[PDB]
Parts: sequence; C-alpha cells; structure tokens
Amino acid sequence: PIELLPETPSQTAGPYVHIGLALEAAGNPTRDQEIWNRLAKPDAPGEHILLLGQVYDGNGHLVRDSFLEVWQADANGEYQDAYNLENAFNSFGRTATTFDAGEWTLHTVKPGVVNNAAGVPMAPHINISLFARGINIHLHTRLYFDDEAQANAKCPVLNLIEQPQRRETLIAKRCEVDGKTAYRFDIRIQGEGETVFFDF
Amino acid sequence: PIELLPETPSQTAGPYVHIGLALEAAGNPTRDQEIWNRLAKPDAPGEHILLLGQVYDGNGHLVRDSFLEVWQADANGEYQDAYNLENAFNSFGRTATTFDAGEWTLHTVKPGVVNNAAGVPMAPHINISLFARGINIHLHTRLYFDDEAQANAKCPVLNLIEQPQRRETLIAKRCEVDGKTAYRFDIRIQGEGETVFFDF
Amino acid sequence: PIELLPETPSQTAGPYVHIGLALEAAGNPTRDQEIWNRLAKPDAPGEHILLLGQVYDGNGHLVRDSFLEVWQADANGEYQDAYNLENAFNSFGRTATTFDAGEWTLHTVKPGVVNNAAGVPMAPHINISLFARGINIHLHTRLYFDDEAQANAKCPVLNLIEQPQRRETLIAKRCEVDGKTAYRFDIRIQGEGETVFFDF
Amino acid sequence: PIELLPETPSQTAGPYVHIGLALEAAGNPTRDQEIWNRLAKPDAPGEHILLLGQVYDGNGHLVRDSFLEVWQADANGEYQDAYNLENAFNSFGRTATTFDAGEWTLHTVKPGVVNNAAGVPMAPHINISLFARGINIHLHTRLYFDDEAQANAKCPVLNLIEQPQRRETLIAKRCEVDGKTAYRFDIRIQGEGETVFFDF
Amino acid sequence: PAQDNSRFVIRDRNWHPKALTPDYKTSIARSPRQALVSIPQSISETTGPNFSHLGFGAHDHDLLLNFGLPIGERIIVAGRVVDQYGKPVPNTLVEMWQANAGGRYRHKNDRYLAPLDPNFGGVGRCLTDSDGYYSFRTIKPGPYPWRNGPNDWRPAHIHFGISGPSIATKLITQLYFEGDPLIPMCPIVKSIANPEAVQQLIAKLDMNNANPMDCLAYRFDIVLRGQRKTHFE
Amino acid sequence: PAQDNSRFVIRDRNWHPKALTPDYKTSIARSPRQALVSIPQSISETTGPNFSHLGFGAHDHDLLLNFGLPIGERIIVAGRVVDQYGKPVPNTLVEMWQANAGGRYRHKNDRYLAPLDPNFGGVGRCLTDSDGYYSFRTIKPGPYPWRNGPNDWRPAHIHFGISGPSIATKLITQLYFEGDPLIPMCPIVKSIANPEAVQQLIAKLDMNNANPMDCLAYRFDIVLRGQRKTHFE
Amino acid sequence: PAQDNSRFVIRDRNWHPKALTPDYKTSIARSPRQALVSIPQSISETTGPNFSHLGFGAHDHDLLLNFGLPIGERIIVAGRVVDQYGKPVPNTLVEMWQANAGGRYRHKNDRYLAPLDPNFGGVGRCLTDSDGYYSFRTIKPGPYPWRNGPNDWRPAHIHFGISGPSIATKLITQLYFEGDPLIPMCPIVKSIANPEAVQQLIAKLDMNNANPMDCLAYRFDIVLRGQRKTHFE
Ligand SMILES: O=C(O)c1ccc(O)[n+]([O-])c1
Ligand SMILES: O=C(O)c1ccc(O)[n+]([O-])c1
Ligand SMILES: O=C(O)c1ccc(O)[n+]([O-])c1
Ligand SMILES: O=C(O)c1ccc(O)[n+]([O-])c1
Ligand SMILES: [Fe+3]
Ligand SMILES: [Fe+3]
Ligand SMILES: [Fe+3]
Ligand SMILES: [Fe+3]
Repeated sequence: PIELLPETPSQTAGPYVHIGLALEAAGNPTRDQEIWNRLAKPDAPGEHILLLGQVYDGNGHLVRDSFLEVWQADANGEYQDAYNLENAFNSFGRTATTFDAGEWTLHTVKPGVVNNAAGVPMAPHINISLFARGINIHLHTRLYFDDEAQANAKCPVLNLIEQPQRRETLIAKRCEVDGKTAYRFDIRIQGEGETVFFDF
Repeated sequence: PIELLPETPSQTAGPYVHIGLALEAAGNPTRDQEIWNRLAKPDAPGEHILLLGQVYDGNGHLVRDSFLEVWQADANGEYQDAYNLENAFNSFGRTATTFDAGEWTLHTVKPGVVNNAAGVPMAPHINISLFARGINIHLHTRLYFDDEAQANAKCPVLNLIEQPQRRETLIAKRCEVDGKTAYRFDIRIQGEGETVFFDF
Repeated sequence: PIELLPETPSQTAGPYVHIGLALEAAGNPTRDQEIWNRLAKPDAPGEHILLLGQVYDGNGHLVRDSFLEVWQADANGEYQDAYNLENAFNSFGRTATTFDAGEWTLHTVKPGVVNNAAGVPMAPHINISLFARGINIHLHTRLYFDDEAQANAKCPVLNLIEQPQRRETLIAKRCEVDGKTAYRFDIRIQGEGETVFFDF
Repeated sequence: PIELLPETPSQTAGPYVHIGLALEAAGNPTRDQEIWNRLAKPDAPGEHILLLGQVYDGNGHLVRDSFLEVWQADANGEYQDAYNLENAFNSFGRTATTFDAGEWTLHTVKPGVVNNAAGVPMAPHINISLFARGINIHLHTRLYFDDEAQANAKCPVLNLIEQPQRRETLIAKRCEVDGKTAYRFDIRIQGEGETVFFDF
Repeated sequence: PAQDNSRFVIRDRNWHPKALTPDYKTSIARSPRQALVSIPQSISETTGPNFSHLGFGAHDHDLLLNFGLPIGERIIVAGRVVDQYGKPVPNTLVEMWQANAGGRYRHKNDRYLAPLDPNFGGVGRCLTDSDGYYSFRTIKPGPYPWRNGPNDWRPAHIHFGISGPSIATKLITQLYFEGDPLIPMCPIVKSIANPEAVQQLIAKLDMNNANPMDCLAYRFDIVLRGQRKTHFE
Repeated sequence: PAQDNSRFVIRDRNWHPKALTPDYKTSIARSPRQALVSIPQSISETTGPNFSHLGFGAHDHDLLLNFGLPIGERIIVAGRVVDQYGKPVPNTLVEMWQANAGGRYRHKNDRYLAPLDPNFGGVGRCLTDSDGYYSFRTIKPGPYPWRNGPNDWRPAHIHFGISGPSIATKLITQLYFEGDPLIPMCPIVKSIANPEAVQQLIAKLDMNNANPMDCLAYRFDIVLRGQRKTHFE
Repeated sequence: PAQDNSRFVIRDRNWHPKALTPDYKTSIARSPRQALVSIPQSISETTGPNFSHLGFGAHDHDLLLNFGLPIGERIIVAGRVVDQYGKPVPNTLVEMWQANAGGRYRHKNDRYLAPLDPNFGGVGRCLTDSDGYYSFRTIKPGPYPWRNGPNDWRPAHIHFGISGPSIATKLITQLYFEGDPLIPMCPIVKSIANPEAVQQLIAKLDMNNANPMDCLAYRFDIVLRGQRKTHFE
C-alpha cells in the first residue's frame, strides 16, 4: 500500500509545561504578548460566560499540573483563526489548573452553531485538548452546555457515542459566579464517569 | 554503559511455601531452631505489642497462603542483626496467614526512631515483605502506627507518597487483645484501598 | 551527524592550463573577450600600480607553468563583482608565469580598506589563488604592502599568523618600474621562507 | 603469540596543561602542596646548580607552552623515590616554559653516578620527559654536563648513539648566573641540531 | 473566518506511544480505560489558529539573551516543519522549554539540587518562515533525575510544541541529542513501541550550520499530519 | 558592489586530494611543508566575480566549430552545477580544455608524437543557465603518456574550471570517462584517497541526450561548496 | 632509595599515536625527524617518585568544592589503574584538568567567548587506593572550538596524568564520553591509527555508581605498561 512520511511521535508535556506555555503559572516573567485564557473582550458580541473545572485521575485525585487548549466559534458560529490580542474575540485560548485548588478558568462567550461536513448543525461546543505529565498523547474532548438540550439531542457528533450515559459526561452544568453565568466542566481521565475522548 | 552480572530472577514462592519457611503451618515437624513470629521475649525492653492482620486480593477475598517477613529496630531505634533465639529481642521475624481465618500475628515491641541517610528521623515503622502464590516478585511495604500521628506527618518516607490518602493505607489501627495493646494492619494487594508498595 | 552532498574533488590544473585559461601564453589565438592581467584602465580612480613576482618550488627552482587568479577591492575598498571589459576597474583578473624568465605581472590600483565580519578593518590586500602542475588543490594566499606598515600591524588576518616571522612572507616590497610604482611579491611554495597559505 | 592487555594510548597534554600541573603558571591559586622546580633545599648535600633552557620547534621558534618532568639521583648517585616537601632533596621535579621569554629553570644538585643493568657506570645525568600541545606522546631525553667529559666518553648510554655528532646534543653548557653555577640545556625538537630522543 | 477545505491523514496510534505505558508510572492513573470515540473531521477539527499577527519580541527565539551569558554549551537548534506529503508548513508557531546546563528547570516545583543559572530562563518561540524553517539559539540542557524508578534519569532534551494548520495537527513532543546513552534507558522514550519512531525524535549534530569558534548546531525536522483537499465528499 | 551575506561550508580536506602524494612526482617539490592557516570568512572570501556580462562568442562551447571537422568521437558533455545543499548555481562560468582524439594538446610544450588536428583547438567556455545547466560539444580525447613513472598514461580526460558564487567556491578538476581501465592506474587520480571521491569525477554515458546518427553524450554533474546565510553572527 | 628490580613491557608505538599526524597542525613542527634511540632499561628508567606522603587537601578530588555550586552536569568519574598483566597499581598519582560546562578553561590563554564559572576551577588529584581505585567528582565539560581547521571542535574531554611505578610508566592522555558524535571527527583523536585504541579512551556511562537524584557516573580504567621481574640477566 502507499506509505507517507511518518508523523513525529508525541511525548508528554511534562510537569514543567508552564515555563513554556503558561509563564505566569511557572511563576516566571511573561513577555509582551501571551496566549492566555480571556478569549473575549467585554465588548465582544454574544453571551459572555465563565467556564471552570477540575481534572481527576483514575484514583479520583486532582491533576494539578494540567494544561488545556481551547478552540471555539464566536457567537455567529464563526471561527476566527487570525489570532490577535487587539481582537475583541479570539477563537483560541490556553488555560491551566492551579497547583493549589487545581481549577482552571476561561473567559469567553457561548459559541454559535456550526454544521458538520454533511451540512447538519452541531450543538454549540468548545473543543478541548488536555496535556500533562503522564499523558503521552494529548486528549481531545468537546464541551457542551446543559441549557442546549434540544440541540444536544440532535448533535451528529454526540449521537455517535454508542451509550447515552457517556454523552452526559460531555455536558457542562450551568451555574453562576459572582452573579455571572458560569458553567462547570470536570474532566475524569479514568474510571467512574470517565469522560469521552475523541479520535479524528 | 557498564553492565554488571544480572541478578537471579525472582519466582513466586508458590502455595507450599510453608514446608520450607513455616514448618508448623505446613503441619510438619519443626527442627530445634525455627525463625518464627516472636521477636521479643517477655523480658525485652520497650512497650510490648501485638500485631495482627489480613491480606486481601483484588476481589476482596482473603489470601490464606501468604507468608511475611518483618525487619524492625528495637525500642532504642537500633537494628539487631545477630539473630539468636537466646536474644531477648530479634529485629527479624516471620509469620503467615491461617488456612482458616487467614490472620497473621507478631509478638514484638514498638520500634524506636531511626534516621534516614540525610540524618532526618523516620516515624517508628516496621518493614514488611509479602510473598505468596500469584506473587512473582515479593511486595515491600511499611507499617506505621496511628498513635504516632506527629512523627508520621514529618516522615521523609511517608512524605514521598504523593497522595495523602495513600499514606493512610500504611497506618495500623491501635486496639487491644486480651487487655494487650494490639495494632491491626490489613494489606490490600489490589483495588479499592490498595496498600502502598515500595521499590528500593 | 548531517551530511550534505560532497563537493566535487579538485585535480591539478596540469601543465597545459594556459590553453584553457591563458590563451596567449599557450601560444594560441584568443577570443574577442578574455579575462587577463589588466584590472584597471588608465582612467581608473586610485593609485595605479604594477605587481610582479616569481614562484619557487621546495628546491628553489622557478615554477614556469603557474597560473594565478586575483580578487581585490577598488580604491574605495569596494568589491566589484560585475565583470565587464567596459569597466574602468575589475576586481578580478588572471596572470601566469613566463616559460622563460618565469615572472607574472598585474596592472591594477591599490585596494582600499575592508572590514572583517566583526567590523575590524583589514590592511589593504589582494587575494591570490595559485594553480599549477604538481598542485592537487589550489593554494590561497594574500598580498599585503610594505608601505602600509601602520595598517599591517593591526590586520586581524595577519594577526592570526602565530609566528611574527611568517607574517613577513605576505608583504610585497615596494619598488619602481620605468618610473612607476611597483611591488614585488615572490611565492615560495615550500622550504626556507615558505609563504603562508590559508584555508577558509 | 601471547598478547597482554594493551596500554592506554597517549594524548597531547594540550595548551592548558598548566591548569593541572603548573598551577602558578596557569595564573591560578596553588594548593598547600605542589610538585615544582626546586629539588634541593639550600642545605642539601652536593653541588648546587641552576639549570635553564629553551625549547625550539622545527621552524626554530620558541615553544612557550612546554611542560617538563625530571628524575635524577642525589649527589651520592641515589634515587630518592619517597617524595616529600620536607626532604632536603627530591629526585622528582616539574618545570615549564615562560609564556613570555619561554625559558624554564630548575634548582637542584649535580647527580652522582649510577650503574646500568650490566654494572657499568653511566655519566652523571638527568632524565627528562617533555610534554606539550602538538606532542602526541612525550619525548624522553637525558641531560649530561660538559665538565664530565671523561665520564661522558665512557657512558654506555651515550655510546649507543651511532653518530658522535648527535651525542653533543645531550651536553649541557656550564655557565654562571648571579655567581652561581648554571647549565644551559636547549632542546631542539626538529631540524638542525635535533636533540636525541629515546625509547625504553 | 476559517473554512473547511482540508482533511488530515488519520493518526497512526501504534506509531505514537500508547496511553498506558506502565514503566512511566504516572501514565497508570492518567490514561483512559475506555476506547477513544472516532469522529468524522468537521470545521471544528480542520481549522486552527494562525499566529501570523502575534507580537513577537526580538529575542523570542534566543535563549542566550531573552532572560550576562548563560553557562553551558552554546548551540543552534534548527530544522523544518513539513507535513506527511513533504510540504512545508509556513508561518506556524513552534515553542520550546528546557532546563539549564545542569538539568535545573526555572519552575517553582523543581527541587533538584543543581543550581539555577542567573542568565538563563529556558523558553523560546519562533514562527516558521515561508519555507517551514525555524531556529533557536540556546545552551544544551543537562540530564535530570526524576522520581519514576529509584535511579531514573531523563536524557538531555528540549520540549517542543507545534501548532500546524489545525487543531488536528497540534503536537507536543521532545527532542533528544544524538548519541546520548540515556536515550535507550528512559521509560518516557520507551513509551514509543517502534525503534524507528524513536529515531525520529533524535536531533543530529549539524557541523554545517555551526558558527566556527562560537556555537555548534543540531538539526531537528518535524513532520505533521499530511493535509489534503476533500474529494467526492 | 558585492556584499557579505553568505557563509560557505568548510572544505573537507581529506575528501580532496592532499598536497603531498608522492606517486605523482611533481607534487613532492610543489607542496607546502607548513600547515595551512585557517581564517574566518570575510567579504574578501565570500564574494567573487560574476561573468553574466562577458561577451561570449556563438561557438564558445562547441569545440567542433570554434577552431573542416575534427576527427574523433563526437560527443556532447552536459550537466548541472549545484551546491552541497543541492541548490542550482545559475549563470556561473564553466571553462574546459583537453587534448585531441590522439591525446595531443595544442600547446607549445607538448612534444607527444601524436599529430595535431588541423580542425581542433580544444578550448570551451559556457555560462550555466537559470537552472545550473551547461553543455559542450567536442570529440572524446585520447589517453596521453607523461614523464612520471616509466610507463605512465593519463586516462582520457577533460580539464574543467568552475567559478561559482565566490572565490571560496572556485574549483579546478578533471572529468574521466565511464569504464576507462586507465583510471585506477593513474597516480593523479590516486591523489584522491577515497574511492567514493573518485566516482564523482567519472562522467556517465547518457544515451538519452545523444543525437542519433550524430553524437553520443556524457553526463557530468558538479557540486560546489554549500552556501548558507549567516546567522547569530 | 629506589632499586632496579623490574622491567617494563616495551611500548607499542603503533598503538599510541605517531609523532607526525598532519591533520593535527601543530604536530607538524613539534615532531622529531630523527628516529628515537632505543636504550636498555636501567635504574634511571625503572624507578620513579612515590607520592604516598604528598599532603593532599580534603577536597583535592572534588571539583564541586575545591575552587556556591558550579553549573553543569554533576558526575563522578571513577575507574581503576592496572598494568598490562592486569595487576592493580596502588598508591599512584592521578591528576586531571578540564574546561567548565561551556567549554571554557580557567587559563589566561583561553579566549573562548563562553564565560567562566565563578564556582569552578577545573583541577583535581587523587592517589589510587590499595586496589588501584581512584575517583573524582566534577561537572561534565563542554566541547571547545579550537584553531586547527576552520571549524574544528574538541569533543568534551578530561585531561589525565598518571605516574605509575616508574618514569617508564608515566602517561598523559584524555578521557572522552560515550556516544559523543564529535569523537570520530577529531584530528587529535584521529592521531590514534587503530580504532580499537580509540575505544580505550572512551568512558562508559555507569548507572550502578550513580547517586540517585544527585549525579551520574562514568567509568574509566587505565592500563599502564606491564611490570615483570628481571630474569636470566
Ligand atoms: O514526570 C515526567 O513526566 C517528567 C519529568 C521530568 C521531565 O523532564 N520530563 O520531561 C517529564
Ligand atoms: O500455583 C502456583 O503458583 C504453584 C503451584 C504448584 C507449584 O509447584 N508451584 O511451584 C507453584
Ligand atoms: O603532470 C601533470 O600534472 C599532467 C600531465 C599531463 C596531463 O594530461 N595532465 O592532466 C596532467
Ligand atoms: O591545540 C591543542 O593541542 C588543544 C586545544 C584544545 C584542547 O582542549 N586540547 O586538549 C588540545
Ligand atoms: Fe522535561
Ligand atoms: Fe512448587
Ligand atoms: Fe591533461
Ligand atoms: Fe583540552
């Protein structure tokens, strides 16, 4: 059969990922521009929300050295690839869990619907990649919203998960933080309530 | 790199281990001198205690053919290596679980404090080696005492265990047997509440 | 390590190099445009000088079949790579030793100062490449002038030559020919007073 | 034939040898006890002398990074192998050439006569080992004295050099420095007047 | 905005290290037990950020000046980023981090006894050029002991992060140094089943890129998922 | 004028023939006894002449017409000039000279008893094209006896001279012909220690470039020192 | 005083590097042109100094303490000194010197641009024990550019000096590190004609002798000329 050049093999980010990708967290001086966790400026169109969560290992212990990357559509279900700090909204962000509490947060807006390759609309979602010590190759997951039940029910992606039970592991629980709309998304890497991870 | 001679590979002790290492248990006549479960004679200095416990497999079933070896310092935190049945105290002992109930017992004294290589004191502890059928290479653990909480919190060994909850797995629970100070130390080879095992 | 394609290996020019590179000397008809020993036209800016010299072998015998190539800056210390017979000055030329007397000659201007990679000025010099029968790979040398003693003392290149006595092998001796400013530069390939050759 | 383990191959001492064996010279602080160029204390028996010389390369240029080691008998023709800074005399010493002038010196006494393996007396001599950048494996030589002509004429060692003219290269020239008996011993590594180097 | 016009060659998950690789202790509790759920590529996965407009500092890629001079072996780390088809990946973001010459990281959590270097930070970033080329200037890191087995030492390495054209292509990996004897012994390295794949992570000494009398150079090419256009979709 | 923007890969002096190769008798008295002094590259060494404007005659490269027809095997000698990186070297000067079909050279000093050919001069020059290609039309030269050992014969060869982008890249070499049994016996050839280096001087029969019922063709590619941009200098 | 009781196996001058090795430029003018003169062993040659009473400092063998902490890779360098007969060489002087982590020597004449390390001197000495064992604690040296060819780099190495029982055994050499890619490209290494001889200069990674969470170890054994008693003289 035809064989292409082989992709460079992945390796764990390690415990010190911060020094390279989350300068503040490493407890180091930052540069002029840094890719961080505030995707939308207060003047960005759409519903502003606060996202937060913890990450658990197979023992139910918090993963305090995790690093996440996010990719989402704006409010109009549009992907803004030209990254720029000046932008009112950027489709890409980065976050990390506290070496203490071990919670991560992101400041953004609820993404609008986009359609799949077949033209069927997917429910509003946020694409996440998880990195950390002990993770050889990063994990892909998607965040869904509990207040989008009707849409969620129809999701061509969500509908691919054989067992309905597992689909729930993907739905973020709406709440409020300091009177602001917040959504909680806990990631269970292994065991009870293991979060669905994807391959693509 | 430099390669030395390889160490002889380990093999399970198998189910009839008792015939060689626990004569009585095999239900065979003993020899004049046997290494058994009484580390101290009534006239040995220090606080006389009784140690007892069960061993569980990954299914929560008793392991009734286990064999254990113990190493500990005397009441003065001294290691007594010259093994002698005449001695008032021997730092080394042997025990096994009953083919019935499946409980082991040891008759010794509460060990004194020994320092690590860096000169920092370790909380009183008993070094344990576990052997049996199904175990290819013996399991190393340590037995600490619940009534030594202060020492425990500062143990350079206990402290190496990343998760605090795991540390608990190593602490024996003080009780009394026939009005005698006893400590119960259950071993969980696998699963829920799995005891910490070491490498050194 | 990384390995590139290897460079085509050098071979001696041989005794008949003239037929290919110095038509006149081969005693053959020349083409309309030949690359020769007259770098500057009479109307060229700078101090017009004549260069001459002989080439000696390890026995002290004249090498009557040598071929030389020269590269030098103009009077302003500028390298003029756009070779044209129409130019008043060309940075490049060729010359050869007579089958008789065994002396070569060049008609040029005294070159201006050029700075090395580090911004340090080099004393006025002419880059020379020697070719001939018996020479497997061409010899690189530099002609410096005796009347630039002050500049010469500070040349970062001349200064790389470990032994001061060897530096003198690179200095042409100012004389006059037919009332014209000339410099004599003898090359000693091997032995007593061997000329410094460079690798770069 | 019988093959033994091969000897570890020699490598040049390099330009910075001083850092390891001639601390002062490197321009670094010395340790409490250093092996140096004063073999004899002023109160040592025998004829006190000062030794000095230069080392030349094949071009007749000074070797200014040369390192030397000496081994000689005491005034009674005795080898004192137990090296001690307290001794009035040590058979072993070290010296090096000035990065400036390029001259080495030694403070010792004239060695007495020692016999060869066959019982034949050898003329008074000092054994020398020369090390340095560009010297892959150290050179061995002997220093003889011009005022011991009679002895020299009969030295079994000197007599092994086929060419009488080559023997002269090993004879130090007596002089005086500040009213003290001195001997000059220059070393020519290569060329005209090359010094006899030995293999043993 | 971005658009769905590309498809990316499915990753070979037998080439990359698996999730559970017992000798690397932490993977035990940090690897899923359920199978990954395969999903078709959509715009969500086939697009990603372009950092063409990120405001990069002048010394962003020069660890020798971005934090006196650091102590340690001066070197250049350069190479190219191509896809599986052999096409260059221009204007892509490459980030790196490493420990100093002694194996010490400039991180709070690093308690190794080798000292920190006052002139050294250990972070760099570079956007590939039109030809997919990148370069960094740094000092060669030292091996680092870690709590895995009782005497485990990570071979000298530099951590890398590459964005590529989509989130489907983003990758994190490590660069090792040619001939380092610790390579064969490391359990993280060994997380990779094929020895051929291991070779892909080894930077080669590149005497051709070296600055004489100044610094050595290492060549490290990177291959991301091959990109193709959709057809008969 | 010329600018100091490039660096050239340092020469491999064990690849090229050494200076002292005793079997080639002339080398003995014409080889330096001192070591070469290495020097950093400067504008002086990294620049060189550009001959794009030299006024070439129409048959400069055709030895068949540039001097009746010469007698001998009519061949085209063509190829490409590239650097070590494989980059083509456009508009570079390629000069060649050789003996006639009989091994006689049109030079006064040639006393060989093989006669001159009234129609043959034996000199050509060609400026490489946009792609690094050059071509000459000539006749295959004949081996030539020479006063070295008592029965020394040079294999059939064409002398070549190549300018390149700088004086640092300038080279003089010789082309040999595929299968020539004289090759391995030649002391000049053997000046080169590596058999693989020798291979590089052998032109290959190129039936694809030949003109049927007219002339054959040989292929000879030339590789000049690799050229790179300066970095972190 | 010393006595003539031993004979030393004759050195193999084809094993050791030769005096003239042209690629090592300086050897050209510093190599004798005449043949060495062989002489029979006498008391002069078969005796040497014994350094048993030299008053060594407490940290003479510890480069981490003998000059804060030096920056670099902490390693122990240990081995044994035996004769060709395989017999241990007890109470013998072993001296060493080397550059810092960045390849800079603490020497006046060293002008390399890599900086000096405030806490590193680079010299050590150790008297072998009863069993011929020696050991040093130091940091691994960096490669160093040197003025030989235009782009020559010495592999990381440690200079060693060993006394032995007599001046006949005294030796100076260098230690190299396992797997260093610069090894095979070095003109000084290449002064050794036999690749098997080169192997003896390579120190091997010694995980067994390492201090977990602290430092690595390298093993380097040295063989001095074989010593035998006299017979039938
Ligand atoms: O625990 C890990 O995964 C780890 C520790 C150190 C290090 O350098 N890297 O790369 C990884
Ligand atoms: O179940 C076992 O592990 C077993 C059973 C029999 C036997 O002889 N040994 O050695 C081992
Ligand atoms: O002496 C020489 O170097 C020589 C003689 C004849 C010839 O054809 N080539 O090429 C070289
Ligand atoms: O020129 C030399 O011989 C030389 C230069 C540097 C170095 O490190 N060593 O060992 C030797
Ligand atoms: Fe790391
Ligand atoms: Fe059995
Ligand atoms: Fe010819
Ligand atoms: Fe050195």
